[PDB]
Amino acid sequence: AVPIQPVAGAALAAPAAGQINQIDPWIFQNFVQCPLGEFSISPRNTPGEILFDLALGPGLNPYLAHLSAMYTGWVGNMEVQLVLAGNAFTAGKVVVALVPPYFPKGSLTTAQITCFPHVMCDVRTLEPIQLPLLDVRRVLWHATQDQEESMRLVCMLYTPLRTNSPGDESFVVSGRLLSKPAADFNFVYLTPP
Amino acid sequence: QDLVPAAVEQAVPIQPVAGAALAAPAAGQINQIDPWIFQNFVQCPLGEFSISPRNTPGEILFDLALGPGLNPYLAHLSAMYTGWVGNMEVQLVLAGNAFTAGKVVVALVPPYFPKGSLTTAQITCFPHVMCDVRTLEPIQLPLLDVRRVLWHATQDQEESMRLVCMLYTPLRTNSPGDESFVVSGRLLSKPAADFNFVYLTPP
Amino acid sequence: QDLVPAAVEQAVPIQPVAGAALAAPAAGQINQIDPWIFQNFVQCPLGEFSISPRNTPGEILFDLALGPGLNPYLAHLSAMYTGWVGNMEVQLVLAGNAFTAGKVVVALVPPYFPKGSLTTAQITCFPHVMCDVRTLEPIQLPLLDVRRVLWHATQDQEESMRLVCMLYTPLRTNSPGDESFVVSGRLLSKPAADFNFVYLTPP
Amino acid sequence: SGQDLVPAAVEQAVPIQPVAGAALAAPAAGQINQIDPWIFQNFVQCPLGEFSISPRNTPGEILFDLALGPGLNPYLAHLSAMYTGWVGNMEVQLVLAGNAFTAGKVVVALVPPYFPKGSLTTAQITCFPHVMCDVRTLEPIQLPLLDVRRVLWHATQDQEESMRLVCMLYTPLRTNSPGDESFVVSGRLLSKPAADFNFVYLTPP
Repeated sequence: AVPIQPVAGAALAAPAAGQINQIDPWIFQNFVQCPLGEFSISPRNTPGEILFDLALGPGLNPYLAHLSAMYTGWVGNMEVQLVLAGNAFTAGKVVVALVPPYFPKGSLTTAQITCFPHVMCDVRTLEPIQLPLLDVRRVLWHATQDQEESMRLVCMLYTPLRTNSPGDESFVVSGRLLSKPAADFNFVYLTPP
Repeated sequence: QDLVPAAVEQAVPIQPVAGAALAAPAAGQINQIDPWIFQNFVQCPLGEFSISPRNTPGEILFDLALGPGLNPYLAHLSAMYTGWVGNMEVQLVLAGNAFTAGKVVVALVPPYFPKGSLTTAQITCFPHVMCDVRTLEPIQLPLLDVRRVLWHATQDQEESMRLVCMLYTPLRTNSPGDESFVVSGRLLSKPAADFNFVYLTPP
Repeated sequence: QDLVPAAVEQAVPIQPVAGAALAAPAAGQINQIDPWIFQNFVQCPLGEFSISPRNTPGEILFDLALGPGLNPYLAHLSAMYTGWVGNMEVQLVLAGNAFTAGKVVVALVPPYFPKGSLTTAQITCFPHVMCDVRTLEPIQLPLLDVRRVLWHATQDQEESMRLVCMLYTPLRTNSPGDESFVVSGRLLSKPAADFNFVYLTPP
Repeated sequence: SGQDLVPAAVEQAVPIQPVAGAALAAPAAGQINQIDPWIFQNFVQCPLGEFSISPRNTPGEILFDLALGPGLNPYLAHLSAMYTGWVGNMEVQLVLAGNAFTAGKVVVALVPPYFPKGSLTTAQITCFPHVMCDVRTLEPIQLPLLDVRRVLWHATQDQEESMRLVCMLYTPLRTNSPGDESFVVSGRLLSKPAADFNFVYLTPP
């Protein structure tokens, strides 16, 4: 339950696009790993470390990035899930925020990361955490051969890791980020690659 | 038999512009503002200018831009939200004596208009208001939200409805007159009922 | 197609404030006053001021306070009663010629506002009225009874709705002009229909 | 995800009856003022909502003390620059998610106005409506902070006597770990306005 309205996908681009092209239905059935969507927490990290930050688009997917070479545009939401590898004796919390597609850049403290629509997940949670990546925008559709500003997913260390370690290693907790297109991801126009 | 009457004197006609109706299926949120900010004309952050008797007709006295920056209340709220879309309502006061003769014109220049140099002949071809310098009651105008995008980001480089004010006729006084007689002018503004921010962020 | 009109010129909007409706279950009595005191604007005990051509913009010309002390009739009645609660209605006249150019602003400053120093930029952010110095017909304002307590005691140290008047633009005359040309101003006031005293005591 | 913790931080009864918020201050204010409705949705961290509990702390150590007002919210502290007045209750979470080896208990009290500030011994903090909570509770302990008062509203001039919220360390923090390490629990504090929070009068920021 994150406080955001649903945002229209292909329902807004359709009157203006010339085609609206579907994706293989076997692509929505798999979670693939996002580039740079990996991190690790060591008990040496102080709260406030940006563990990752990555933007919405077709570059979050090995298949979508390859298919965007034929098409002119794209609209749609994505669907990301987060896996963490930690046992039952760890302690520490991570906040995942949904940064609007502006609000450019700076140092984000923990007092500020909780002011976005966010999910505050612990570190000893078993099941992968699901959340959406919404396509907030000011234009009707985006262009595949032009990287413009889109909504970003940001990860922050909210409460620091408190665990043990025999003598080695420092027992880092690893974290990975997987994604797949939501129901209303679409391309726009068939062009030659 | 149909009648003469001369008095019309105001009321630029407008066609209503869609506010968050266009933006809703695309913005993540659409945030209302306090309903009493719509009730008061308060002075812009940059709402000061003066007309000296030595200005030639055609010189642009001031030029604002439709945004959340023409209102002290909206400029304080805009720190939290990442966007805005809506209309404004502007009101200008001119403090002139009963011996200063002149007229200014206030026009609504669209976005994407070639940002060149406007003459006195072209200024009167936009939706405008003519107001002399002697008048006592403030005049006011609507500032609509003509735009090609759904909503605006709070980064003032983007083009929007500008508000230009030129000197239509030269400011001459029949008396000998000291040249240190500038005519003061102030700008005030409040959001029309179709204004709202977009997305909650930290300030 | 929707219309331009420029003329609004007055009428600060108000939300009605509860008079003795809040106070009744706590005051021992609630005393009406003569119904004809509501009919006449009469001059305050401290309703005199003047604007000299040598004052800079921002200087506070006068500052009254919502109470039974802005009315000669109420100030005579207040000797018998120990309290009051209600709204007022103020009317200011400015005796200016047709050659003096300037504008004053009249704002309604709430209680518990930090009693510092108000600029010309912050004065226009309270519910206000702009009035030039040449105008002939008197302007009037409502003075509401914003308060944290149920009723007020007739001991003027307590904070209530103040009424500030600043010089928005500097008073300049196009003619050479004698500096002994102060512009006179008077204040008048009468209780709005929601005023009444509280408890009968000896005068 | 081990469940040998104490997730028993369910809604407890605090001996206090509901309190009027903006309903009383409506006919004495001067205008209609409502605040954004998305502010009421998410819990965000207070401007002073971080603390820590070290095992070198003795029972009686005040972890935090804060008065009810707009200073408990980054969104409300920014809006409170334009207004002179506020009424209403607020809701606070308490994120004490210590390790599976710690031990200890804090007690959050609800101190009324006009109580003498300062010492507030540990024998006299259970005399108030209190919540006694462990340091291992997973789910964030929610609890209301109400606007008990004797005026119609509070000015945004912090000198008003408002209801406080004291967090004593009732018992000392200990660790049962097999060797050399005593974990320090880092507590956070989130808050959001209740359904009856409202500001009073518009003034320049």
